[PDB]
Amino acid sequence: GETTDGVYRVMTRRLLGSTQVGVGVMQEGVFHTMWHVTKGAALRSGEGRLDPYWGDVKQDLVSYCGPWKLDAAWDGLSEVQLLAVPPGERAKNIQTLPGIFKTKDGDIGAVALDYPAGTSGSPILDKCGRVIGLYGNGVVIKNGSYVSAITQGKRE
Amino acid sequence: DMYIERAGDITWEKDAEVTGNSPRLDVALDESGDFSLVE
Ligand SMILES: Cc1cnccc1NC(=O)c1cc(C2CC2)n(C)c1C
Repeated sequence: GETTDGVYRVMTRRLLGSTQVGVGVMQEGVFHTMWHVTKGAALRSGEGRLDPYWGDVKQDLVSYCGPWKLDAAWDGLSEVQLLAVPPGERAKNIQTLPGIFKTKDGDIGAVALDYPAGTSGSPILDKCGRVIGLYGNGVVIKNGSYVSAITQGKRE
Repeated sequence: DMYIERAGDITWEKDAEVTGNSPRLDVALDESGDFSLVE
């Protein structure tokens, strides 16, 4: 299978035509996505098989072929880019200043950009192109719009 | 049965479309990993 670092679409044929269910990041031979995209299922990369390695429904994260590799953090100050990979449409960088999810367990970056649910797992980047977390788990607001956490895993 | 396709390099691109606001929201995270607005 293709193991080149970068961003990938996650597709299924179990529905009408070929449907994009989400997005992920290949880094150091590990594929990183959100749990709600795959539900922990194995993946194909050509004729190669990717098996889940680590997963947590509460973090809504999952890794294939090895442990979670991405440990960059939003600095709490600078603008970021959502590298959106919408269904049918080319990768596009969107630059934004994240808001803040306030929780009992601490504050998290949040990005307020509308994209379809099939965009879930697209990476959020810092100015050095490091992945500071993934887009696709968040909350619906008074407007009707969506606000995603900047979801980041832990590296060991 | 799910498969992946490459869609680009992961790169900061100078002069990308700048958009979106920066809202400060009170939220709760449940055991199913679903966020909700606390009010
Ligand atoms: C399906 C699911 C299950 N569990 C947790 C979160 C989700 N995510 C969504 O429900 C979702 C994600 C987006 C876009 C930002 C990507 N939109 C608009 C929606 C409604």
